[PDB]
Amino acid sequence: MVEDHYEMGEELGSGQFAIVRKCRQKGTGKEYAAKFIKKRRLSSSRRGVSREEIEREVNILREIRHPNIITLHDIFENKTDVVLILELVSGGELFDFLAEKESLTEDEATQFLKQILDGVHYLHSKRIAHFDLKPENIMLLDKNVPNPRIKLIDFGIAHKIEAGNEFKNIFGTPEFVAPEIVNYEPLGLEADMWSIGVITYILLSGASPFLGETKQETLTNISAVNYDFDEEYFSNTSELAKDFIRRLLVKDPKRRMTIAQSLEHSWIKAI
Amino acid sequence: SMVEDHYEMGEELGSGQFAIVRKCRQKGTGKEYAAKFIKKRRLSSSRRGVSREEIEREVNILREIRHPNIITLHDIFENKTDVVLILELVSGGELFDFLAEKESLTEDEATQFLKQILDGVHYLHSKRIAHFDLKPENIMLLDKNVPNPRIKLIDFGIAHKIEKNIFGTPEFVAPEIVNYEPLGLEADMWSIGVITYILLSGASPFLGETKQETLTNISAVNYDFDEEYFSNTSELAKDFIRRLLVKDPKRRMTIAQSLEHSWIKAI
Ligand SMILES: NS(=O)(=O)c1cccc(-c2nnn[nH]2)c1
Repeated sequence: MVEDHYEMGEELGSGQFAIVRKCRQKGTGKEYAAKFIKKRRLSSSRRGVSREEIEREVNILREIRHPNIITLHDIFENKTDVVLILELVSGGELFDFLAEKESLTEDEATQFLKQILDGVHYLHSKRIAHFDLKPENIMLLDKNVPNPRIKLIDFGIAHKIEAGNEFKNIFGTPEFVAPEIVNYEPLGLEADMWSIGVITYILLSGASPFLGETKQETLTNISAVNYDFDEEYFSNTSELAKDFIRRLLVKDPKRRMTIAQSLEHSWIKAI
Repeated sequence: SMVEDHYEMGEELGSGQFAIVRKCRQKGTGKEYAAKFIKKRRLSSSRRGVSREEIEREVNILREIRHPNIITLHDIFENKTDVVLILELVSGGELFDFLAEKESLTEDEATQFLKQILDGVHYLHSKRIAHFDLKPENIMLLDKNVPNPRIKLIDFGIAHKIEKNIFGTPEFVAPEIVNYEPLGLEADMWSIGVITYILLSGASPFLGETKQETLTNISAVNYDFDEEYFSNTSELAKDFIRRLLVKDPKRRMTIAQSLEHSWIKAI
C-alpha cells in the first residue's frame, strides 16, 4: 500500500487516465510525484490503460538513469491503479520560463537545445523512441537556479525499437503473410529527430512551422513538409541554425539526421 | 497458489519462444490440459526470456476468448521464474495432416472445414483481435477420432487488439506518424485466401525460390491458378480466393463477407 509508505499531497496535474499528486516518502522525507494510472478492467473497455501498456511504460522508465530524463523511484499497485513514484520536477515548462524574458539570443537558446539533444542521445542509445517530444514534455527541474536543467517527461507512448529482423522471424516464413506485412515500415527513432527539428524552429523563432487553422490543416502541412524560413521570423537566425533544422525536417525518415549527426553538426559543436 | 498443488505434471508436448509445454491433469477433476511454462525475462537480462509486456498482451487476449473453434485458457499461475498457462489440450494434430490422410476429399468437405476456420475468425474479429499468424500449422483438430472433427485455432503469440490517435497538439508529429497505416484484421483475411488456395490444390500461391522472390510475389499479388493443379476446382471456389488475395486491404472481403459468399453459404 502506497499510503503506508508515502504521504500524499496536492494534485499537480492530469493526463491520459492518470492523475499526478505530490508526495513525500515516509522515513526519508524525500519528495516525489506519484502518478496514479487507472487500470483498464475488461479488455473490451476503452477506459483506463491496459496492463500491457502500463508495463511497456514502466519497463522503459526502469532503465532510465540520465540527468535530463525523469526517473522512476518506486512502484505500487492497488485495486484500481498502478502508482508510479517519479522524480519530482518543479520548474515548469521550458517555454514558460523563456516567457519571463524580454528576448532570447540564439546562443542562450542553444544552451537548452544541447540538453534536449543529450537526453535524446541517451534514449536513442537504448533504442527508446519517445514519440511525443513537444514543448509541454520539456520541463525544468528548478527554474530559479543560474543554469536550469532540462527534464524530459511523459513516456506514455514511448517504445523500444527492435532490430528489423526481430519482426520478420516471428512468422516462421513469409508464405502466409499479407502485402501490408511484407511492406511494413515501422516507426522509429527518426520520428523524434523530426520533432526536435520542430522544437528548434519554434525555440528560435516563436513560430510554429506547420500549424494550420484546424488540426487537419496542420497535418496536411506536416505531410507536405510545407514550411519556410520567412525573414519576419528568421532575420536574426544564423544560416547554420537553419541548416540544422532543414536536415531534420525531411519527409523521408531515412534521410533525416540521426541524433549522433545532430550532435556532430557544426551549429551544435560550436556550443 | 502454485501450479503443482493443483495439477499433476506429465510428459513434454512441445516448445515455443522460451517456453516448454507439458501435459497435465487437474487434481479434483482428473481432466487433462496442456501447461505452457513461459520463462520470464529478468530485469538484468537483454534477450533471455519473454518480456512481461508480451506475456500480458497474449494473456489478455486468451482471457477474453471463448469459442468452440479457438483454444481455451483454463488457468494461469506464476512462480519465481515462469508464467504458466493451463490451456485446453488439443490432441488431434494439424488439419492439413488429417485431410492428407483421406482417401478422397471433395470440395464440399473442404468447405465445411474452412467454414469452421471462418467461424473462429469471425469471433476473433468481433473482439477486434487480429491473429496475424494464421497458417496450417496453427489450425489444429481437437480430436481426430470423431466423425466430424472440430477445428481449433492456436498460437496467439503475435495476436493483437486492433484500435487521429493524437489527443494533444499535432504540431510536432512526424509525417510517418501522420500517415501511419496500422496493420489490421484484413491481414487475417489474406491469410485465409492463401490457406484456401493450398487446401484445394496443394500448391502455394506466392512461394518463390528464395525469400526475396516470395516477398516480391506477395507484394505484387503475382499468382495464378495452374490448369493442372486447379483442374478439379470450381470457379466459385476460385472466386472466393480471388476476393481475398487483393493488395489493398480495404478491398478484401471481410470475415462477414466471406461467410456470405456463395461458396460458403450455398452449402
Ligand atoms: N503533472 S503533469 O500534468 O505535467 C503530468 C501529467 C501526466 C503525466 C506526467 C508525467 N508522466 N511521466 N512523467 N511525468 C505529468
